Amino acid sequence: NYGITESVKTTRSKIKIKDIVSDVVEKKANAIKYFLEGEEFKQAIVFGAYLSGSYIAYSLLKDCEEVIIVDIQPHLKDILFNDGIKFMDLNKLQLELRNGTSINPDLVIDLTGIGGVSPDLISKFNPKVLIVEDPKGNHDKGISKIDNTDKRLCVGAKKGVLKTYRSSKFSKTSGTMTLVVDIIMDSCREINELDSVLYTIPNLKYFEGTVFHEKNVKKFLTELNMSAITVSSIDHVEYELEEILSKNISRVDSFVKEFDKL
Amino acid sequence: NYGITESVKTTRSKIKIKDIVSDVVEKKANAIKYFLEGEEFKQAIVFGAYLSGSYIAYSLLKDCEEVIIVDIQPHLKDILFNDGIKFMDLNKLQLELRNGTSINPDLVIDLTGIGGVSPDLISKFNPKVLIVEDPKGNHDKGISKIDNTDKRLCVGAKKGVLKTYRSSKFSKTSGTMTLVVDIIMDSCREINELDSVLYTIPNLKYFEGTVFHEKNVKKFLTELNMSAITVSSIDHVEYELEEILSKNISRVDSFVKEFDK
Amino acid sequence: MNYGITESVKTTRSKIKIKDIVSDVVEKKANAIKYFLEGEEFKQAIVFGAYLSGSYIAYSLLKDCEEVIIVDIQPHLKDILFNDGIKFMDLNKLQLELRNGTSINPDLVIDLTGIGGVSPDLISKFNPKVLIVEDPKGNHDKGISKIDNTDKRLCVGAKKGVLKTYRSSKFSKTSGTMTLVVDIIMDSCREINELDSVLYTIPNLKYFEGTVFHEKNVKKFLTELNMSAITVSSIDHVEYELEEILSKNISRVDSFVKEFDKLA
Amino acid sequence: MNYGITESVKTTRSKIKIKDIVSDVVEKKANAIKYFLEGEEFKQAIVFGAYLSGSYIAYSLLKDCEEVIIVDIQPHLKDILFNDGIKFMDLNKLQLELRNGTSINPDLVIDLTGIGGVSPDLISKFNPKVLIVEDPKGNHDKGISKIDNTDKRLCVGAKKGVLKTYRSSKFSKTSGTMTLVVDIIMDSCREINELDSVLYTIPNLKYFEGTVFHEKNVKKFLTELNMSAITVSSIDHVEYELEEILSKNISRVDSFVKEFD
Ligand SMILES: Nc1ncnc2c1ncn2[C@@H]1O[C@H](CSCC[C@H](N)C(=O)O)[C@@H](O)[C@H]1O
Ligand SMILES: Nc1ncnc2c1ncn2[C@@H]1O[C@H](CSCC[C@H](N)C(=O)O)[C@@H](O)[C@H]1O
Ligand SMILES: Nc1ncnc2c1ncn2[C@@H]1O[C@H](CSCC[C@H](N)C(=O)O)[C@@H](O)[C@H]1O
Ligand SMILES: Nc1ncnc2c1ncn2[C@@H]1O[C@H](CSCC[C@H](N)C(=O)O)[C@@H](O)[C@H]1O
Ligand SMILES: Cc1c(O)cc(O)nc1CC(=O)O
Ligand SMILES: Cc1c(O)cc(O)nc1CC(=O)O
Ligand SMILES: O=C(O)C/C=N/C(=O)/C=C/O
Ligand SMILES: [Li+]
Ligand SMILES: [Li+]
Repeated sequence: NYGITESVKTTRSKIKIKDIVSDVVEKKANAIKYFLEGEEFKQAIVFGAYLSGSYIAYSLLKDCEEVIIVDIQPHLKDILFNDGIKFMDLNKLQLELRNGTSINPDLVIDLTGIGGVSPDLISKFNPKVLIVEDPKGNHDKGISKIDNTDKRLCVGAKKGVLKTYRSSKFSKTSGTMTLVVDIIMDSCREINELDSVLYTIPNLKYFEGTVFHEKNVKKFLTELNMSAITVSSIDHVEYELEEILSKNISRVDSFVKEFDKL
Repeated sequence: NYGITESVKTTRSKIKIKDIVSDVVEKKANAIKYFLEGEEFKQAIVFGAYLSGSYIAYSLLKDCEEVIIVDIQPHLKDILFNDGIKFMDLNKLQLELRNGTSINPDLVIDLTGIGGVSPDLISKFNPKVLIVEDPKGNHDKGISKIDNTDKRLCVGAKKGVLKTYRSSKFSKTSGTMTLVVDIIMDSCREINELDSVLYTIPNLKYFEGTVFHEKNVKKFLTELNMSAITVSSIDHVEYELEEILSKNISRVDSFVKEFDK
Repeated sequence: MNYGITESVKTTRSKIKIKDIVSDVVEKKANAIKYFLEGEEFKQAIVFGAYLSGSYIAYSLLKDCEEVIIVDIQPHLKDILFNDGIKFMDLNKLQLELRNGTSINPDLVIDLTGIGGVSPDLISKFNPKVLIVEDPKGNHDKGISKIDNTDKRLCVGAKKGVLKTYRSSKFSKTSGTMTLVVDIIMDSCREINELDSVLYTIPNLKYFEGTVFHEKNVKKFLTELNMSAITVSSIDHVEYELEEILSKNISRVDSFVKEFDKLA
Repeated sequence: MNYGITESVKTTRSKIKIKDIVSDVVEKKANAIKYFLEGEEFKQAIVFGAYLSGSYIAYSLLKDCEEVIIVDIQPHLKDILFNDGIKFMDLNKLQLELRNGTSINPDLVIDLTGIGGVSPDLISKFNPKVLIVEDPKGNHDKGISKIDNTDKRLCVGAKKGVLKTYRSSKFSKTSGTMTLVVDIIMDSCREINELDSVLYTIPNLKYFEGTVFHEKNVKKFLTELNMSAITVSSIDHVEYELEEILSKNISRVDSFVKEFD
């Protein structure tokens, strides 16, 4: 707990990266839960296992008789933590749609965001409820150009767009990873201004690469166990360290906006 | 070079953490070089091997017949990269001073900063030149309270204080590590505002722990070989990434202020 | 460009004036509406909300709209119109002309009033070809989101659009012209202050809104806008970077009308 | 508070006025000098630089100094003295009295003129017990460092001190009262804007310095300082947080005299 000498303290935050991830994904799951108003479903299909998809699918098990996660990456089966959730890779779903009858969801949720599922694939369903996650955060022309959320809202008797922002703060996307990074970065900025702090370390890395380039979910989850922030200071900063992090986590606001249509 | 899909790019900065470290330590070494005005010395003693001390000691070999690094941590002998530099731990030095004649430096440089060498030990020398690195950066009451740089300027015919700041930007200390962290953090914030960037990763960790808690200099040097920043974006940002990092490195200004009398 | 307290320090006032930033923002909003309207011609356009972009937006409609009427709840805002080609009606005069007469039947309705503005009830009294409602929400804020009712105002019109205005890469709480101008200037000041040799950086800001709505003096308000956005104290020349930073922040404003789909 | 454009939006003017922030800052500088002087009494104090902290600092010296004189190169700055117990001299009148008369022989000299101010040559004409020079440098800026000559002004006096003023954890380019007031208000505005329900946040700023030095109108300047520092447009009440944020940023100002050995 000392640094280079006993004159300096090293403090690692109690809040871990996985704790921030958990808070964000829980907010998204609760936003969906609120939108669905306790409606029960026979078959839910959720596109996009990483990063919030896993927990969102878990949260649907109560009111959905069957919950299926679909991901173009077969190795993301490893990111599911409950066995009640069925996993299908995109080729398996598309095959089952073409030469089968078992796929006819009354709830469809697209969490894939930028460069994700095609409106054509969504158009193959006729659910009671369709939710599309809007990957756009605050304004960025380049991201707006590549977004096609509105084109994906092409089926369903009830339609919603899942939005996630940080109150009073700028983030480029609504993605769980983006929000976690931005929470940590903003927290570091304020922590560094605490009296006696020498420097403030965000324990960040390109976690996305661990999942999608190394294709190592186990390692990714281990990486999330790290303290979010490590601080070097002369005086104790334990309590303010957690207070600043928790405050920035609390700014995340997730909600489904109903999209009107007949 | 793609991310989750081919619609998103992943870009790793060409500038590595060690490159930023190198730039900062070079500025400190050059600040000392300028202050010394080409004066030649028989024996230089540098306190504090980590983080700039190693290169600073190297830079003194030209004009100093003997250059000795002293560190309270014996394992920091591993952070010296030239064989021309002699290493002594604090115990070995303090003993050679009491019952020896081999230690009589005409150049003394204290790079230890916060919680470092005592003024009592500095007072045991009588060099031509004394340089003390001021660990204080911009204003912080807690850091000012523990600093005793001025009390260490107690010997030497010529006295100087090595200061390092970032032009127009706030940093809590002049330490190489602090400056590298702050360069990367400020660069990340500006990079994130580039059009089409989704998020911006500073490839940071508690490197100091690797050196002083794990006592693994080799691992530490390996950790520095990492790209400073990794970006997720829709469009190419390769050149802007380097421009922003380079600009923030260039804000570092290191200089020795002469302490009169 | 002059000296400060002594000739060792320079005082630089920006060439860009507050009114120039206002102009650029209101022009972007007007052009967003223009693009949405796709050259359609209209017999009668009614624009709710004269301040701050309404005056110019209404003027920009004159080309394709035979008659353009600005409606504002504040009668003194008649003073904020550019010329006589736009008709001004206070809210009371409109609501009376709606009840007694046939002269009010717009085929284009634009609501620019934003927070606490026109009621969905009043909008529902029209049956235009096109309805545009300005969304006052900027980036995320719970308190502003809670008081906004933009979606409830989109209750008439064969074609419906929502006018949105944000700053690329930067946070603003609303899309209001005033908010955006303030934030442009504030973000510019923070970057200008970091220029080498700057001592301090003054945003030439005040509560301009009060001049319009509390003092009720539009002429004074327009005079207040005819002032350099920023004044800088520095050792060295900063005139060029000063304008470049302001111009860059102005260019981040992005205004567009998002079509609100309604098949029925 | 009052309503804004409609009764759905509120307008809040801060209770803290610009003049209150000025007062707090100049008081901190005066107390820094007070602490440095350790209750020593003086026969004649000369303070160079009436604007902006000089007026109050001179007032604060009346207690322990039999005579207090403010010297300014601008004769109209006699108007910024609020106490008649303080004597005013323009620079010409002083230099003439130094060359011919004998009435000028201060035992306390304080130079508050900072950038482009009094010359070391003029300071060298005195032989006080105590010399204090205000260091105008704030945090690091190369252009400002290059024009500063504070150290060259510390050329007389049995006891020498440098008056420094910084903001804890925050960046300011100078120690000037005006710079600090501006930066306090600007940093407060940034944080206030992030309060829930705030639409926009107005710093009630203008180029006050011009009112004093270009319009040469101290009366108007003092009236200009009698405005709320910040005006906020918001949906919900923010009055409590508005004052707390301003007060917090004021409290970051730290002024102290460093003894020059
Ligand atoms: N066409 C497609 N069909 C199914 N899954 C897809 C897809 N394209 C991408 N995906 C998956 O969807 C995810 C995209 S990343 C989604 C991140 C999410 N918005 C969050 O906040 O966490 C990845 O798991 C990716 O493998
Ligand atoms: N009393 C002492 N004698 C010698 N070395 C000491 C010491 N106290 C601390 N040290 C060493 O001095 C260094 C302190 S860290 C110095 C950081 C430096 N300012 C920079 O910018 O890189 C460490 O290597 C530590 O082990
Ligand atoms: N019910 C109503 N009818 C007509 N005008 C109204 C109104 N309520 C408010 N207004 C007017 O609408 C304007 C609100 S301020 C609108 C700001 C605008 N969004 C911009 O970006 O500039 C004011 O001129 C106000 O007087
Ligand atoms: N050579 C000189 N002799 C006397 N006064 C001078 C001078 N040069 C400048 N001045 C005066 O000194 C002041 C410089 S401004 C000083 C600001 C001060 N540091 C603060 O914190 O408020 C002005 O009043 C100016 O008129
Ligand atoms: C939001 C998002 C996305 O929809 C697609 C992608 O490749 N990356 C991100 C960023 C993130 O995951 O945070
Ligand atoms: C500090 C200072 C100064 O010494 C000289 C000058 O012209 N301007 C300033 C800035 C200020 O007054 O804040
Ligand atoms: O005008 C602004 O920028 C802020 C908003 N003020 C309001 O009262 C209503 C806006 O729609
Ligand atoms: Li020598
Ligand atoms: Li952008």
